[PDB]
Amino acid sequence: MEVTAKLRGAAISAQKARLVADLIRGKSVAHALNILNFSNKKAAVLVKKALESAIANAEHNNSLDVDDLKVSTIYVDEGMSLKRIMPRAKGRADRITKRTCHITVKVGV
Amino acid sequence: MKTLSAKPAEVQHDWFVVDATGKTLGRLATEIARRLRGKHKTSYTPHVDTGDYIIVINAEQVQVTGNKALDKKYYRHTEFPGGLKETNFEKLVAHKPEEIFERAVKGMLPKGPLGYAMIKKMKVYAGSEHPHAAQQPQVLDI
Amino acid sequence: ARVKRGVVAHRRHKKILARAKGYYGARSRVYRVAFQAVIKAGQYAYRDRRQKKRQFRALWIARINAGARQNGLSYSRMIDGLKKAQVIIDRRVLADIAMHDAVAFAALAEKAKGALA
Amino acid sequence: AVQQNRKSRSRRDMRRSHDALTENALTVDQATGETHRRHHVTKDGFYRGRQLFA
Amino acid sequence: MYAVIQSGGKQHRVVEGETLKVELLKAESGATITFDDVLMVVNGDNIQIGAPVVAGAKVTAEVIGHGRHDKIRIIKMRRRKHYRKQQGHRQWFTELKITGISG
RNA sequence: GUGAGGGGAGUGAAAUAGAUCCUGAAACCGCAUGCAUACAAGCAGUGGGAGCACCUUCGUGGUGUGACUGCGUACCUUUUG
RNA sequence: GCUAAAACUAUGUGCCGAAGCUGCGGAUGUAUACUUUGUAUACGUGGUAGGGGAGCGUUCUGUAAGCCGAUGAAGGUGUGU
RNA sequence: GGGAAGCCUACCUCAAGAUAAGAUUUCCCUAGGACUUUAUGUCCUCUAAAGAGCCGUUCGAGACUAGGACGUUGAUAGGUU
Ligand SMILES: NCCC[C@H](N)CC(=O)NCCC[C@H](N)CC(=O)NCCC[C@H](N)CC(=O)N[C@@H]1[C@H](O)[C@@H](OC(N)=O)[C@@H](CO)O[C@H]1NC1=N[C@@H]2C(=O)NC[C@@H](O)[C@H]2N1
Repeated sequence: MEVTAKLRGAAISAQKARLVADLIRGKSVAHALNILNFSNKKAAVLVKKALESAIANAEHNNSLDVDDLKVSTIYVDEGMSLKRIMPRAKGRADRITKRTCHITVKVGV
Repeated sequence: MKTLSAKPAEVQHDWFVVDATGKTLGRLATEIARRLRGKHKTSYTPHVDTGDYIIVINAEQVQVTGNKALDKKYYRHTEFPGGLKETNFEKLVAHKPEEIFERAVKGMLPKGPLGYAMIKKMKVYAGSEHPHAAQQPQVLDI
Repeated sequence: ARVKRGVVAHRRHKKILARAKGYYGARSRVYRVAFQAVIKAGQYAYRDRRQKKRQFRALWIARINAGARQNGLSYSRMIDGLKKAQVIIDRRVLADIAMHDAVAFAALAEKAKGALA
Repeated sequence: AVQQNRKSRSRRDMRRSHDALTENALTVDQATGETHRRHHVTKDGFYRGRQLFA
Repeated sequence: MYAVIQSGGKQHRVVEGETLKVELLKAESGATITFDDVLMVVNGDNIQIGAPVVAGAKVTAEVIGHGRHDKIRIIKMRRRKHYRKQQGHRQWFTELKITGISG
């Protein structure tokens, strides 16, 4: 029985967030929290928010113990993109894609 | 599916020892290649190694006919510009006799992973002794 | 009477992609590449249904040659001897017996060389 | 200069096979008991006994 | 004990109780077929090789039924020449169970 | 973070009908399991074929994978080609 | 790799070798005779530009105030045939 | 037998991914149960060696790396004299 939290619409690319997700996949929650607390990556903040939300859900909605939990499942999906126009030299224009992502964290005994 | 292929786990490799004293190089190499590939067994299968182990002794006593001892050339290329190296049979048989047999049999075996595996079953020695007494090779007069 | 193409076109593309299962990369995902890959597979199969008979006959001949040389004959001489002895067993059965029954193959070779003599 | 053929997803992932992150060196501070970065002052201002902020 | 029989333009090496598929025959399902043109009979050390055939030998089999093999696609295509045609095929067979072999 | 977002609760026939919300395909991008893969050269398949995993009417069976091997230089157009 | 050849000349006996020919099974076109037949026999069935013949599926109108459908239509996604 | 600035050696550097993966010296690890898939077998408990790395002070070594030295039993860097 895994407990899920989802953070949707995080303003960061999935490719960047997956690097942080792979770092904590499969570890105990205390170890993962230490790693996220001392990381310098921007995606670490978002992943830590999702993990803490999942732990709180497991504690309050399902009455599980903190000490036995681990990151049993985590993956990052691509969200909706924002489209913008960047003017280049000599009257040429390029299209800019501002990417977002969805983070799913599951904790299980 | 009435015609059966040989199974690698059921193949039996037998050990034979051949003396090269006075034999013609190519006419010995054809028989060695045949027995390494397993063409002499009724369970022969093109994609399975069914051959035997061959130990060649007295490798530097092998002979070539005509004037090939001085005229037959062995080439290699270091891939640097102008890097073509050349030698002949007379020098090579005195220096590295096993390389002559390796070339002669490699040219007659199939070119691929199975051929690479097949040629690993040939052991060539210059002297009259070999270190494989534990495998009890049988004398094979080919 | 306006006709929309979507349902039938989707069905045709899906059938092609289903036949292209297991291929590498775009060959199992992209319709154009997959369609080129299926036709070529059919062409190869048509050619190889003919090649298979030759390959299996070659295998039978090689095994018969090995058995005959174990019994003291060459393949060509053993075939000639069987022909003169009137035996009409084919190469598939001859190779099967050579592989699985050495005594029977020895008897066949003896018959062949007796007819040759 | 630009590619003549689009690169496959397999080759792209093969190039990315060196992109994984690593952990920092963390350690329990014996003076205070909290996890801290090794050789660094803790977030509360402690380092090997001395305390920085009264 | 095994025997060599002719069926459908091809040859088979059979033992008692064997089930095998041959070219389509006109016999009704459940009937018995008798091969009286046996080419070879081997029973242990007893080996009989027919001159064309082994005189006196018989092989009896029972017809189990008839069926069709798996479908084959035939594809022909001449590149750059605007030509292409296809067809399917399923080959009929008759299934036999060997019940008796007598030298 | 009195944010965004989510987990419960509740409404509803239905919430994976939850607000750019009927259905929800493809390109494209993740996670999980099974097998293969770090001594071997090319349109990537095709005809053979060992082993392994799951299932099984226990098999001359089904599903997935595919060591090793014969053959094999995309499609369209325009052209004498 | 090959030298009383695995080279050249002459002779002989075997064998390999194609989608050619034969064997077994199946489809289809034309004609003769069976004086409906759907039947046997004989001869055919590589194809660009082209010519001829026969069909599959899609949307709409009548048949249809019929027939199927919340005990689940269309559409989507698998499996079997 | 003699016979050239030419060939193989000889001189310098690299070199066992030489998958044929070579050699020598020295060092380290000597615990219990259950079960069946009876085997370098699968799960529990116990154990964590010789060494290697992370980190830090750095370099006549350096794009990042890699490589060299040192980490209180200390002169590795800065300062001080
Ligand atoms: N278990 C999980 C539990 C988690 C926890 N609980 C947390 C949680 O739960 N958080 C909830 C967050 C949800 C979300 N953030 C909140 C949100 O979105 N509020 C939206 C608030 C304002 C909203 N935009 C206004 C709106 O709807 N205007 C539309 C709009 O003008 C137009 O519509 C379209 N399409 O053009 C029009 C056409 O009809 O209709 C109007 N509307 C109508 N309504 C009427 C109707 O029904 N009949 C009659 C007529 O009056 C109808 N018109």
